[PDB]
Amino acid sequence: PQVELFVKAGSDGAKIGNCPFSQRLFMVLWLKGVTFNVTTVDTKRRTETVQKLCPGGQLPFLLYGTEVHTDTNKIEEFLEAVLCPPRYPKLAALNPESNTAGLDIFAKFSAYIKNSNPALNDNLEKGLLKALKVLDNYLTSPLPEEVDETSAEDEGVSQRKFLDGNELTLADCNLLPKLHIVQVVCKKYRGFTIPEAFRGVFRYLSNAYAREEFASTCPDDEEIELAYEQVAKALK
Repeated sequence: PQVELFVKAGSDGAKIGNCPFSQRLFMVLWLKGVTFNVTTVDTKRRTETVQKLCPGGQLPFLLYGTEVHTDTNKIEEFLEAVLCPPRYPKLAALNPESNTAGLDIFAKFSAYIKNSNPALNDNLEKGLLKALKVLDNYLTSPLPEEVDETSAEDEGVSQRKFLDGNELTLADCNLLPKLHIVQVVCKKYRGFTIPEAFRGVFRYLSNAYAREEFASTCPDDEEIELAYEQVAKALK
């Protein structure tokens, strides 16, 4: 049954553009094992096809069989619900709090990078650092799967790979595309990097990058950087 994801195109109108929602659903589908395809859309030059499939213009959108679904969160719920065991794995996190850790980082980055007031740059950076440290706290706290198993030099510290355990979940599909924008933009325009001393975050992204489901669905660094160049350059 034909699964077709429509995503926003980048600067050439062809390749995948900056959009954490595109990457998120791409990751969900890759993880599902399902046979699907991806069609980028140059929103300044829409095909007759797309115009007819999605007259409202929303992207991302999913074509599933004959039906079009919009609204990223809803496409994701739909996908989890319909592509299920035994045929396909459940991707939903086990621990509800994995679904919330790190959710505020994007909006804190947004304030940080759109700011043009030099007086507020240090505060905004701190706010960003803080939200990252809260995510780091979640990633270093043992999950229930890990109950009472310890290395003596590392007692009470989690060794899991991802948000919710050692497998990528929906929680990761949502968060990782966002964390990737944050890293890419802040490096380029703010001289800012995630402190390596957030060793929970650091291990997270290291393990994320080693996984083709993440790496391969990343827009090019340049696309992310071009997307942000108008708002990020404002700060003098």
